Amino acid sequence: LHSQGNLSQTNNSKDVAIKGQGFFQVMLPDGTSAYTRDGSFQVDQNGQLVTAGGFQVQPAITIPANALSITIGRDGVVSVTQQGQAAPVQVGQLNLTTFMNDTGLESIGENLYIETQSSGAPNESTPGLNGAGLLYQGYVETSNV
Repeated sequence: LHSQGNLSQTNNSKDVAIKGQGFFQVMLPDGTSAYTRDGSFQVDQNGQLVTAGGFQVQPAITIPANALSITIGRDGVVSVTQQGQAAPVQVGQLNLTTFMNDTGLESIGENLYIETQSSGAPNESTPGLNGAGLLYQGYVETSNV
């Protein structure tokens, strides 16, 4: 496995902590894939869900421009609320990617990591299944691991 950090509650909807194994998958500015535990989410200039570093989550998730709030469930379901509408509208699925050897991941800076020969191939799964951890919106993973 890898070293889990302690989950502190911030109540910020942008913060999504991972409880257990897995990394968020993002697309680097050059088109390649990277991975991170930094669940600090955002909406880029075209409604795409991105991380704190500004990197688009992979696969792409589009947030409607009229979305009032974004909810990310423990299973990774991404939904939004819209004015006067009672039911939440699901807009995407946030996946968690696991590796055989997290130590083998290469740091590329900004809390991002990429797949290496030592890390093994990525295993993309739903949060909660196949060893992948769970997502806790409003929580941060503290670096005091």
